Amino acid sequence: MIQRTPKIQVYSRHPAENGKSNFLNCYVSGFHPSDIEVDLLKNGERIEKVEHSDLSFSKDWSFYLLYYTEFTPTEKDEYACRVNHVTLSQPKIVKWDRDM
Amino acid sequence: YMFPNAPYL
Amino acid sequence: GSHSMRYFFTSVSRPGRGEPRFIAVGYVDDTQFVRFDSDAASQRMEPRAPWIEQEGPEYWDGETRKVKAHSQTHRVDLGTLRGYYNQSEAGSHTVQRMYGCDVGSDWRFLRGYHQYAYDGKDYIALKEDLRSWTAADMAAQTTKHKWEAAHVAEQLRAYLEGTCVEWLRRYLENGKETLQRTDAPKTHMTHHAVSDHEATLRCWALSFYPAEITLTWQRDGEDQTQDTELVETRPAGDGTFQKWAAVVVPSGQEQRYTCHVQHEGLPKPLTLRWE
Repeated sequence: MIQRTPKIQVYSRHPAENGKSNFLNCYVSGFHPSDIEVDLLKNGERIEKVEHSDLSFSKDWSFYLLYYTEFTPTEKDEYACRVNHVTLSQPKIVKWDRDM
Repeated sequence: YMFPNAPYL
Repeated sequence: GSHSMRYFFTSVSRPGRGEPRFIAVGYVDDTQFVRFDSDAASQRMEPRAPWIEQEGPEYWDGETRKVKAHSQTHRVDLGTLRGYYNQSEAGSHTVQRMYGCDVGSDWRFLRGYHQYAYDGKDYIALKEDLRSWTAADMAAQTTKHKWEAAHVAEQLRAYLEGTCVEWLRRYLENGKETLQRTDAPKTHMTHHAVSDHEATLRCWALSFYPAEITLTWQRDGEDQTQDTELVETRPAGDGTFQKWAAVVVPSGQEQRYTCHVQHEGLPKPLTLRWE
């Protein structure tokens, strides 16, 4: 059966400003089937309080989800999204770049 | 407001 | 402007892990307003936009009743398709269903849809005439014949041209503030040095609604489609959307490049330059 790989984007709800509350997003889309593991990471470790949107799909049947959590950016803290899916031979990690 | 049925495949 | 209402349904078998998962979501344009998740505790259709919270127990009970029925139908469907394709009980499989209606800027019925996929591929679809079916393979023709005998197209046509668009118009009026709004993109550019002889110029569009937007670069007015990195439009999480478009600009060439933004929220399309 059809297996499509997730596209992944990691980004903030508002433009990041150090010290100001925000949300960290990991948007996964374009994927099939729907079973997907998404973790947000703060300095390499799993953030526990992470929520997600309700599973939906695009005109081409491929799924999308938004994972998110509240965060306050700093100059030092590094954030990432770590994704596993049947299409990925190992978990894919995408670093948050405050300009992407 | 949903359609009343899902017709059986 | 023109509007839509769409419902999306996902049913996934989970062999040896109990019941199939069933997720239903409803949208007006790009705004989600309801959901149902079989795994969740309430077992109710639930609101996801603040305008539908006003609707009242009759509404909520009738949408709960219908979505529960669907969950059970799609349980049978998972077994039916397994039979149609001679598949083992071991594997997980996916049924998706989408339907809905579109109205034009006159708010009159424009188009209606009702279609299904099995394991990521087109299975069966109502054609644009709302009278006949497009069936992918041999299994889907069995479904097609069933639906022909049971006059499923006729029931759907009446819903999609009547009920569907009447409730769309009701939602658009009751949720006017959220659904008849446009948020124009807030725009800006960033400039980052790749190396000594080139730099990435990135054109951003933030906090826009609806999701539809065109974001393009030109060099001396020639479209740079081939040479632009363009990300998929992505949700911000607060009901607005974000998109960027970037080009690699050799030394001293920033003034050749223009970013062009078209969106329903802008009074006129934008032309942005780094200068």
